[PDB]
Amino acid sequence: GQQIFSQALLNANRRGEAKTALAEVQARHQELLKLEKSMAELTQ
Amino acid sequence: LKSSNSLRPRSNAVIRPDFKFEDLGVGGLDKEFTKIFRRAFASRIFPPSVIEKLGISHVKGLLLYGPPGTGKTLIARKIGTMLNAKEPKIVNGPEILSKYVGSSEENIRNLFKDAEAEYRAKGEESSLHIIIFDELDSVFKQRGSRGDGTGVGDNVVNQLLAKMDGVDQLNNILVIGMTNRKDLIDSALLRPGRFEVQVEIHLPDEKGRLQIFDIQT
Amino acid sequence: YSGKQSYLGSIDIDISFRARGKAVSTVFDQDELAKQFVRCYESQIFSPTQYLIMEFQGHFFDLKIRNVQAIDLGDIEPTSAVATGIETKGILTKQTQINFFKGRDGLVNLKSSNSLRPRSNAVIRPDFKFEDLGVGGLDKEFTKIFRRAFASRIFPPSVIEKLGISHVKGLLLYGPPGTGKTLIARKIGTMLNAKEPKIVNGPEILSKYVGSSEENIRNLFKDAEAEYRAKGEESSLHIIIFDELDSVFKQRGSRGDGTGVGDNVVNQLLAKMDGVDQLNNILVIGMTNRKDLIDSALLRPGRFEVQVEIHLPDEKGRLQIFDIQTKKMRENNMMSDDVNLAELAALTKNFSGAEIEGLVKSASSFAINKTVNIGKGATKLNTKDIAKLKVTREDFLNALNDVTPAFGISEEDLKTCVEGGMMLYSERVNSILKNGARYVRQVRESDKSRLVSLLIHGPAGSGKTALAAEIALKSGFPFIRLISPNELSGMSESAKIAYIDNTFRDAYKSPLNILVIDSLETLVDWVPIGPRFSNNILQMLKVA
Amino acid sequence: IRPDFKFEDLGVGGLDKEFTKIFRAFASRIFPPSVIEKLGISHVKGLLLYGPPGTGKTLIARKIGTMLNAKEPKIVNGPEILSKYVGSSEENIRNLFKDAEAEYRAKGEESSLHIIIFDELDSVFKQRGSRGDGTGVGDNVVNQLLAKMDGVDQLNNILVIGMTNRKDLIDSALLRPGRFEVQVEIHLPDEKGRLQIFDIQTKKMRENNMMSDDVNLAELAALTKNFSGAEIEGLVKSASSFAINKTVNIGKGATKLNTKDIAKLKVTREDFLNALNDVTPAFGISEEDLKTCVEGGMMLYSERVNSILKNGARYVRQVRESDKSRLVSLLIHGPAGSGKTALAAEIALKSGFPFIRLISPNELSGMSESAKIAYIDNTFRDAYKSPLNILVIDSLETLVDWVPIGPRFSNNILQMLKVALKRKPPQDRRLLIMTTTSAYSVLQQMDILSCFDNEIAVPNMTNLDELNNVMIESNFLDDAGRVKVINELSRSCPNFNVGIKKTLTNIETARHDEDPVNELVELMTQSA
Ligand SMILES: Nc1ncnc2c1ncn2[C@@H]1O[C@H](COP(=O)(O)OP(=O)(O)OP(=O)(O)O)[C@@H](O)[C@H]1O
Ligand SMILES: Nc1ncnc2c1ncn2[C@@H]1O[C@H](COP(=O)(O)OP(=O)(O)OP(=O)(O)O)[C@@H](O)[C@H]1O
Ligand SMILES: Nc1ncnc2c1ncn2[C@@H]1O[C@H](COP(=O)(O)OP(=O)(O)OP(=O)(O)O)[C@@H](O)[C@H]1O
Ligand SMILES: Nc1ncnc2c1ncn2[C@@H]1O[C@H](COP(=O)(O)OP(=O)(O)OP(=O)(O)O)[C@@H](O)[C@H]1O
Ligand SMILES: Nc1ncnc2c1ncn2[C@@H]1O[C@H](COP(=O)(O)OP(=O)(O)O)[C@@H](O)[C@H]1O
Repeated sequence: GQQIFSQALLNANRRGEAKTALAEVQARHQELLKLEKSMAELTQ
Repeated sequence: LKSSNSLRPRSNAVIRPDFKFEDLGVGGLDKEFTKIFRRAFASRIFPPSVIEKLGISHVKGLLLYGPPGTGKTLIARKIGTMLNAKEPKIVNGPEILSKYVGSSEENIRNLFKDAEAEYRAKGEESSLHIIIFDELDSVFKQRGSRGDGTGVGDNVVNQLLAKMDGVDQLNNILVIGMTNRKDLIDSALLRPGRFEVQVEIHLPDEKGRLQIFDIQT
Repeated sequence: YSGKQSYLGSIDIDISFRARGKAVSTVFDQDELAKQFVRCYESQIFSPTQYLIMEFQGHFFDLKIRNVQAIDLGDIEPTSAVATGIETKGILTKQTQINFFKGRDGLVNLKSSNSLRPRSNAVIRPDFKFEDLGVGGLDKEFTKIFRRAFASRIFPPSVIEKLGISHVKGLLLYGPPGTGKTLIARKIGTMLNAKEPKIVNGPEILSKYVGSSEENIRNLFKDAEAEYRAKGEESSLHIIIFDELDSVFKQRGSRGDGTGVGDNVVNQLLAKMDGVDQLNNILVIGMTNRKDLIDSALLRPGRFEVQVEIHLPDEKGRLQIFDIQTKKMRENNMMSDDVNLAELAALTKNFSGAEIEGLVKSASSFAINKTVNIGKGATKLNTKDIAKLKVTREDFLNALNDVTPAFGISEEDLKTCVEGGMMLYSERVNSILKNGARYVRQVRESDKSRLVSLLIHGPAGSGKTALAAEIALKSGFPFIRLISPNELSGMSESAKIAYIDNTFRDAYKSPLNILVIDSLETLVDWVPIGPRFSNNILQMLKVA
Repeated sequence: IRPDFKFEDLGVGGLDKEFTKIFRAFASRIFPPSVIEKLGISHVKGLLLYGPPGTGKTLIARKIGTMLNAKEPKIVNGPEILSKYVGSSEENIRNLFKDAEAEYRAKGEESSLHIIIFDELDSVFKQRGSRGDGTGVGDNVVNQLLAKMDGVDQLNNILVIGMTNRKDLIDSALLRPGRFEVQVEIHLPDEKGRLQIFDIQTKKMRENNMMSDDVNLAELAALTKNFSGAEIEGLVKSASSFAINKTVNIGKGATKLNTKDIAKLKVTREDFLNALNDVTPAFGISEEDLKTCVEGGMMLYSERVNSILKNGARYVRQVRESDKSRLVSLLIHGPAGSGKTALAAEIALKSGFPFIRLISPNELSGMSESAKIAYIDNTFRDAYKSPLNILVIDSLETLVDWVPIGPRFSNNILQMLKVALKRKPPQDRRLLIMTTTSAYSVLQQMDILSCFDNEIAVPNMTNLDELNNVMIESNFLDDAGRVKVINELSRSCPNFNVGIKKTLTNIETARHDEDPVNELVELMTQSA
């Protein structure tokens, strides 16, 4: 005669140590503006 | 369409006056039908002009109780599926409760938001919403009576109280409840504003029995 | 053009600074500015939104007259409404109450200097009446609530800072269902010229992940502290309402869940309401049906000081409620002239506040059904029918058969006790009835005789109980109740003790009360064979 | 510690002894270090402050940082230590000690003292010796503290202070030598401390001439027998709310400010009385009970009452004076309704001892047997603390449930009472116990009569003169009326025996109905 709940711990703390996903997310942005500038030059 | 100067009935009417009690197919029970259609649905046929000129909100609750095997589910279903409204969100009895610390209460909350959003968006022209609880008397018990070392018997009732009639109004929902025993339902749910019309459904009289035979064959 | 309103009474001016790189830190005196404004610019006509260049000690400004008051000579008080319309104009005088508020740029360090004037944003809106809230009855509780709570926020800051005091920051409303305790919170939220309330339904704070619940309960105060650190006192009031407090904040120490979540939220709220840091600009509303499960620490002063009880209304309140609810009908001429509200208020003895509206609904339903005749005789709708709709008294009388009280369930026994009728076959009955009425008079008029007991005895079958009910019913007291074996049947002994005890505790509310006990002998389990009988109940009655 | 300081200069009133005890914490660190190692004594590292809600602890914790030189104790509330991530909460605790640790390891013993304070400690440090088998974070956290707390590795410049409302919850594993050694209980203020709390709270009030000279603080302190400091500022602000609300008429009308009267705003004594009427302590004892028992009041209708009262005075003097009489018990018996409880209440109230209590069936109402046993024991236990104590027991027969059919009654309560009435209190306490009853013969017969030192009879009144006295006191009728009634009663029924309570009842009934003889005399005659 007993019941219990449970609480999760989210972990995935390798990502969580940083903001969350910055491996191919923030770097992609970094190099994608570079693509934009080079294409601007190519079209110019 | 548009409402002409002539006070003609609502464009997207709900009940459609080409309607008859012998279309349902429920024999016996006759006066109860009169009661329910008088009290609940009548307000929603007239032009909204006059009904707003009465400054009165529609009923937002229905309860059916009786002995086992009498026809309650039939009523619930038929009302469910011959009106001009969106598909009802059925829920079985102990279907809300969940494992994690806060998933049950969120499951209560999931039920209403679409009506809330539609009401916010447009207002009084929103199509009616229906949600029907089956077999109320499993979880919604008198608060603070059961020891409930598992503290769920309070919070579910608490949520439903807070959200059926809370600081924000909402007047486009109709909730229908079913049970065999009202004596254990909490008292705070049976006041006007929440489950106004309560109806007993009893064993049939003889003429009703004739009616039922006529229906079945 | 104006006719009479030819003067400028009180002028509120948003004083922007001209050039924002020049922003002068030296403190600006509203009195000097007002005197200069009058002296330089006298007997001029000004209208709202007229902009002006003010060179005061070389420090230019862009005055905008945000608002103007137009008054006629001979008005002792400025009862004329401050008009924002450009049409209203006046002639400036040496008596003009010149109020400066900071410009749109907010750059000007204006002072109140003995300016016994309403606050910059006095929340409670200086002209305001209880009659506009729309709540019938409870004409005393508002006095308490506003006096204790909001009386201190309006009064000019210097003198309160002298009074060296901190505003209250808590308010609790508790009572039985349907008494109207949600309406107050809502209209207080909506009518007070503050920030929007941050509604939270009762157990909204619990969350799956560990440490997210407490986060949620300390995510509510962020803007208040944010404003307080910046603007200090002149922050506008923030209000957050907890709906139905009693779900989560139980007395810490029980075994509620088996996880230990309730204790944490309790801890967080406790630490934050008073805490180490000072907020002094926040207000919280509580609501509940039980006051006894809230953890004790919450109720200490400094957190949830004022507690207010909401109880059922008396007859005057009932009349007020019928007035409010049936307000629009009357002015829209949708109601027959035959109904008089007084008799309605008389009939509904134990109706709560929340039942009257249902009565209105049912009466309307009868009237409207009379037209449509749902089912068989359909399609009779037409302009003529709907063009003369009026509710009738008999509709209300019919409606009384659908709605039923919830607290007035025991007097029904009393009226049915005399279904056998009453007959005056003997003189004796009249004497007895008169004597009972005499005693009723004595208790009603007296002040020091606060308790009287009677006993009625005689042969079995002599018709005793009916006479007792007949005495009781004619009294007209607010509170009547009956205890009889029929109620206690089937219970367990302890339950009997608890029920009787609760009934006596529930008889100490109203000023005047009448209580009837039927057949003590059967209540105490008398059988002569032993004899045997249950002693504890006997004791309970004797002591009580 | 700053030299620019003395203990007077801060607002904490009443708690002076506790200040001395806690200071007596910092004494070890006043001297140069060299002494202490030569004296072979370690410093205390853990502190606990605790008391009932609303005693002032948070004010001490906030304000102490001023006295305690260097820079600042760090502050944290319990439930912010826990965290979302695995191992983040574990980290968080063991991040705080870093600064002090670093400085210490570098500088040796020159280290400036570091203080850290956990407000609301009980949030997370429940017994690690517990179960429920959720995620075990609630254990790991406390482990961490203990590791950094016990095996400090010579970190000897840290003082942890724990603030709580409820001591018992906390792990027994924190309450041992070397870790939270001293536990200081802060309890409700005395009357002097109550005065100082008024002093500090009404300081600013008093300087700038906002308070009427009519007010005299001492009597206010005298009245407010049962209040927390929190309650006291609550009362102050209630009073001010009254005082302010006379100019601004809230609700009715608009905001009507008499700008002149604003300068003349002044609180007054009656405001304070209303403010008292509003607030109510959870202190709870509410011994005003005594006065409601004697609400009918005493009129001294005869000499017998006077003699009895003098005897009571003799006994209270006796117990107060002698040291060998540490326990005295008395019985008061007489006919029913003669009026006995009131007389005991009179003696008790006149006594003026520090501690008084009454036991009546009324509070005992509604419990089960075992609960009654517990209650009785608890109240006795409580009574044993103060040096001088008065305790009254009311209507023993009702307490013991005597009904004559069986006769049925509960033996266990009787045994409890019999045993307790003979027990001398602990050393250097004295006690005076006063029991009343109305059915002496039963008391004889079950044979507990040997436990009472002396007995007092209280016969009811019988002579018409005394009736004249009480009725002149009640102002029933005019003088000729009060004479004629007694003259008529002299011959109507000279032999006379009623009591007192019934006389008052008849007087009121006749006053309402028909104050001529024809009712009042009739009712006495039927009763008599
Ligand atoms: N009044 C009725 N008219 C026609 N059919 C009926 C009526 N009452 C019951 N029935 C028949 O009985 C069947 C079962 O009825 P139903 O499921 O409503 O029972 P119930 O009252 O919900 O029972 P329970 O309390 O056990 O859940 C229906 O499929 C229907 O055909
Ligand atoms: N005294 C009253 N004055 C005005 N309207 C009232 C009054 N009493 C009831 N009403 C009307 O009926 C409603 C009464 O219930 P309300 O919505 O206030 O919830 P409540 O009584 O606080 O409910 P609960 O405590 O059961 O949650 C009001 O919102 C209002 O519409
Ligand atoms: N003049 C009357 N006085 C009393 N009762 C009357 C009179 N005329 C008719 N009656 C009916 O007779 C009934 C007699 O039953 P009632 O319970 O009053 O009697 P009772 O002697 O107290 O009952 P019981 O035998 O159960 O102890 C009354 O309830 C009432 O309905
Ligand atoms: N001089 C007096 N002596 C006694 N009682 C007095 C006197 N003056 C007034 N009274 C009132 O007479 C009443 C007698 O006391 P009380 O009512 O407690 O009676 P009691 O005999 O102790 O009670 P009980 O009959 O229930 O055992 C009280 O109301 C008391 O205030
Ligand atoms: N001299 C004093 N003695 C006791 N309390 C005081 C004194 N001065 C102020 N107070 C009030 O005591 C309260 C302390 O509350 P506290 O006991 O810390 O709450 P909790 O027990 O919940 O932590 C504050 O509201 C404070 O204003």
